[PDB]
Amino acid sequence: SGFRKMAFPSGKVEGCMVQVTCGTTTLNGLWLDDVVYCPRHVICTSEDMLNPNYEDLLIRKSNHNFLVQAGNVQLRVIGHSMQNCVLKLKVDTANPKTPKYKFVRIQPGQTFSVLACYNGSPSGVYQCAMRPNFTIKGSFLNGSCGSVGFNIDYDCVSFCYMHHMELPTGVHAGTDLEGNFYGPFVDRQTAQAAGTDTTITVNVLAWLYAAVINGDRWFLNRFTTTLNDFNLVAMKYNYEPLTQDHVDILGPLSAQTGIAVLDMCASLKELLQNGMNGRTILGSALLEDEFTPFDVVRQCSG
Amino acid sequence: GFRKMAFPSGKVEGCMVQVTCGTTTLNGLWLDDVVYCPRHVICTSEDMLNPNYEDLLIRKSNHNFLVQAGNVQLRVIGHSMQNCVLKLKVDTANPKTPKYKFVRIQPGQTFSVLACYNGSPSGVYQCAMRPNFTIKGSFLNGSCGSVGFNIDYDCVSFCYMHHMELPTGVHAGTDLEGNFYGPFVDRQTAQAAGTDTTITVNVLAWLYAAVINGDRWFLNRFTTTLNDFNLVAMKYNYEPLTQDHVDILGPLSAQTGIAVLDMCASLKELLQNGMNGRTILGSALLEDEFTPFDVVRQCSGVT
Ligand SMILES: *[C@@H](O)[C@H](C[C@@H]1CCNC1=O)NC(=O)[C@H](CC(C)C)NC(=O)OC[C@@H]1CCC(=O)N1C[C@H]1C[C@@H]2C=C[C@H]1C2
Repeated sequence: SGFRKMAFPSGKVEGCMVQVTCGTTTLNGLWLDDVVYCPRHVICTSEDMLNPNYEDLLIRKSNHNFLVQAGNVQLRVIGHSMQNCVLKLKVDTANPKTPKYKFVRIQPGQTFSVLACYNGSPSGVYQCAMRPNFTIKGSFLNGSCGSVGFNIDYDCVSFCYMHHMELPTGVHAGTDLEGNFYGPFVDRQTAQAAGTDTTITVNVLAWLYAAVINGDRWFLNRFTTTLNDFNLVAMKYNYEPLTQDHVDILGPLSAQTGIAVLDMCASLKELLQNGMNGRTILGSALLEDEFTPFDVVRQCSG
Repeated sequence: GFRKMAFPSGKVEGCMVQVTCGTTTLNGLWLDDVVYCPRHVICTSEDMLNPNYEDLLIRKSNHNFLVQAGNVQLRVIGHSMQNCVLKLKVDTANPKTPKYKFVRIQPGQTFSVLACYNGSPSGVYQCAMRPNFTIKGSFLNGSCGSVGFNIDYDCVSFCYMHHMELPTGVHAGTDLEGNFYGPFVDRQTAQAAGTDTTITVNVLAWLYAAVINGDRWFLNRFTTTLNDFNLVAMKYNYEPLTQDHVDILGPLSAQTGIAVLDMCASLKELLQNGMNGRTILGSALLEDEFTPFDVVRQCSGVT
């Protein structure tokens, strides 16, 4: 208790959502400056989807085959190209609502806000974490493809995810805005499975730091560990190994609490090896792994 | 498959402004030519324990209120007070004003909160009005005047404006007519709420959402009467389930083929036996901040 999944305000992204239709297939696109970005599978029929030859499908398309609309207002397409698994449609109008933006490729464990959209119209916004197996636990229905994930820093929207597909287990897979899938997945209506997932250690550590900030610190011990020794133990409990970048992003919380990252790792190691022994942290017997260090600082300090 | 989802916040973002009086800054809501904000913006340290708001406000002038929309100051040309909300008339209409209404929500209903600081939106999340008229929010210093809302088609229904945090860490505020939800008062005192209870109809809605997403370990072959369920519910500090609630749950019952009173028998077993390590939709606790409409709207893709 005290913490909750908080999305970024979605208005700057709402002002970029359009719909893209090829034939009877409509999905969402992202309109930035004079380009619309969308999943390339908009060009597929039902039949093309098992083993689509995207290069051949696209060669048969022309600009005038793409219906791009902001609401019910058509946006004329003046060029088209494919970049990995995304289609880029050049349009004749620069989006007047284009925010300051960048395209970023996030790492597992990072969280982002999803603006779920259908027919170019936003339905809802929620926070997702990229799992270590490169899937997200979204809420996506038919027509949701092309919905995007993003973070906002100062005036700037960092787009990090575009939605493409649902796996058999009900989790979701997609690309960055350069069209490169997160994980090993491909945009084909074939049998694909996510890898066995693991716990996001860096975020559990952030959660333990949050607990300390809130005065809940019974699990702190007098010991430390090396990063390698911790990582070898963590893997035995299906926790992800830490990277150097993870150590770095815990820096601010380590400084705020005075607890060295490797000392907190030793405390987590003891929790893994001994369990909670009927105790709670921040009111729960379960350790949370979907709040990043940035999320904690956002909710603890503003 | 099922997530706590807020409404897209853009229509509300376009209405948020900063309001300053003295050394106090908070947020206001700019609709047409009026800015709505919490009246405690006019209080100082010497006033806040027992503020005679009518007396404090008559001593202020229009120019004591600094309203800023981004990098632009809005000239206040009049002011009035309605319960705990101040209404600052400005000389400029907001062209981003959405179609809107002001509503007062009932306990157990949900809404989205756009948390703002210094007139700038910072985050969006879904909340419920608790049975004890608090909200379990995430609000820091400077968040007052942040609003809660629902969206239907093109129309924003504003239902909450933020005023205060209680010692337990929950939150209290008003509707957009300035009337508090609950027994709280806009004075600088530690205030306790009445005993909270769990929103039973919402727990049932969420158990249906779990079944929809293929989670069904908690179902059983038994049933209960409505009254016998309610006796147990009350014992566990759960709200009573009314026949209207049963009716409201019909579409979810029809979808999953599980009678409402059969789901009540499952919930009764969970209350008496616990979850014993298991989780439902990733949660170790029974979740009560999804309404039946929220579950349906998210299983139907409404925009
Ligand atoms: C907005 O102006 C602000 C929002 C608060 C700030 C912290 N988190 C929020 O959501 N509202 C206030 O500061 C109000 C103003 C009152 C209504 C004139 N007061 C408020 O929220 O007070 C909260 C603090 C912290 C918890 C608590 O019990 N309490 C009350 C004060 C009064 C007594 C002295 C200090 C504590 C106890």
